[PDB]
Amino acid sequence: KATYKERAATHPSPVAAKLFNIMHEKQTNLCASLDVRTTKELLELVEALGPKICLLKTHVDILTDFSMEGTVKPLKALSAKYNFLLFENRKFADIGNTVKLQYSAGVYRIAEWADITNAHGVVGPGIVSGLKQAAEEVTKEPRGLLMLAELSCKGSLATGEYTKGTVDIAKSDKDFVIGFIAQRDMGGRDEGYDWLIMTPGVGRTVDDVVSTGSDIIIVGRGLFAKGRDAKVEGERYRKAGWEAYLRRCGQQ
Amino acid sequence: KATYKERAATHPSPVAAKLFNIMHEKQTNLCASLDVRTTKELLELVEALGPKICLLKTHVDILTDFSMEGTVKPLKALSAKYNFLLFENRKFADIGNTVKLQYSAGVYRIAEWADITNAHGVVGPGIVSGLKQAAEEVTKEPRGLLMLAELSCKGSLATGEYTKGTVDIAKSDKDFVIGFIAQRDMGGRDEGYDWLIMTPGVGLDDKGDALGQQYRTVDDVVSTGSDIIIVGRGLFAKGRDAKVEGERYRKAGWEAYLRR
Ligand SMILES: O=c1cnn([C@@H]2O[C@H](COP(=O)(O)O)[C@@H](O)[C@H]2O)c(=O)[nH]1
Ligand SMILES: O=c1cnn([C@@H]2O[C@H](COP(=O)(O)O)[C@@H](O)[C@H]2O)c(=O)[nH]1
Repeated sequence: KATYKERAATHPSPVAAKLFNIMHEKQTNLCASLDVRTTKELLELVEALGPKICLLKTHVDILTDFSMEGTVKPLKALSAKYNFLLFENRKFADIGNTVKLQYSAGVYRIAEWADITNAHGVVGPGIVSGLKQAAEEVTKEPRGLLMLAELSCKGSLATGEYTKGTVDIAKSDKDFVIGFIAQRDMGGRDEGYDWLIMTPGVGRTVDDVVSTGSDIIIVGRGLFAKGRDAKVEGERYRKAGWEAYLRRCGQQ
Repeated sequence: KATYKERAATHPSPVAAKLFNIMHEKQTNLCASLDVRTTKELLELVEALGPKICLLKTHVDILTDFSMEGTVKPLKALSAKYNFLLFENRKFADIGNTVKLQYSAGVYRIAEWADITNAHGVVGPGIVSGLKQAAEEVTKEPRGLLMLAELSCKGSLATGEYTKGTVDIAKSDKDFVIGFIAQRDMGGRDEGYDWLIMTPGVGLDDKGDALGQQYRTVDDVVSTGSDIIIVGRGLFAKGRDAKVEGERYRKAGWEAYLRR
């Protein structure tokens, strides 16, 4: 693949280009996935990890005290201060006005602040066109979507065929669908697609996933649980992921 | 398949047994799927459709004025008065505490009032065990789950292999997973399973109605294996009389069932 810097200069999606630039500038391909109960704990961890991440994956549905004023406002401020994007967990899986409103409205109003979101492909391309239309009506700010091509939960049904079908759906909109949550490269280069591959469950080792084609490593509890120091772990994983990236052979 | 009455007598799920009995007693296998924007319109439609349905499928996420006091309270009252169950649309698709709270909390607190809910099987059996645990913690009332085995939306990935995988996940809990949202019979009888097959997208081939003719007919789906017909806008859109349409579809669905 091309370097993050190169991909930022050519990508059709403004959000993807913005993310690739952050990665190049901050020398990080680390995404911190934080699943905590309170806004206080969330903001604490984000403050500590901000300098070392390119992306923050939030889990607003498990927060007990989510609010636009108390959660989103300070989170957006941290995003701006430390320069990283916001990716909300909510795994959309519907179409039409139902999915548009689950994304744009409700108490969470995800589309108003989440730079990136993800969707299950099982419901068909309607989830892509629906979320795209909702994003456009909500804000002029760049928005992008990741398809959940390969899941890692036990007994998941994201088989080869399902993944192939998901990749095909992604090809319907290279402007809005910026990549996948997956465990391996999804190809596409020969066809003019440049997909971001974000891989969770990293601790498989960083070297393993980055070598197989992962562009971003999504690390969760390994960064803050069990009395760990998030600032220290943020640097550990950032260094590991960046060095693995530098060792990978780029397109010459 | 055996009759609805017979199936109710031997079903392991209290919710499915309750539903099958409602179907037999009211002579209906009709589920009204309402996707209106206001609670006022919803309550009006439910009142009109109550006597003719066995199940009401709500779409709370599109309501512009949802409230536990103004929406759920009256809905439960109608459910008790007219004897039908509540099925909320929310297509759950995650696991662990995330899916548990999406089902139990938030402003909607779905588990507190929805007799039946549905889940995508793609995430694995964890969605079944998680929703089940949440249901037990939230209320003493019995709860049931439907797996989204076959989707009708354009370009969906509910292929034969995906459907088989979803059916296998349902087999993991016969007490909680009562059936599927599907377009055909899912079998299981030889294995000791009695799944409710609920099928959306049904029409009556009305004269001059190209829109409704895009859908399979009631006779087609029921004679093929569907147990419940999920009818949408054909019940109330275009200035239609919901009570009249409710009876039309109930009649068609029941007659097709008896023919079966
Ligand atoms: O301590 C943990 C537990 N889970 N995960 C991983 O996170 C993903 C699930 O995250 P999600 O709830 O955001 O989908 C899976 O890949 C799982 O291995 C972690 O990173 N850390
Ligand atoms: O007027 C309509 C529009 N859609 N549907 C059908 O309803 C389902 C969508 O329902 P859901 O939003 O509750 O999933 C699909 O099968 C679709 O063909 C109807 O029954 N009538």
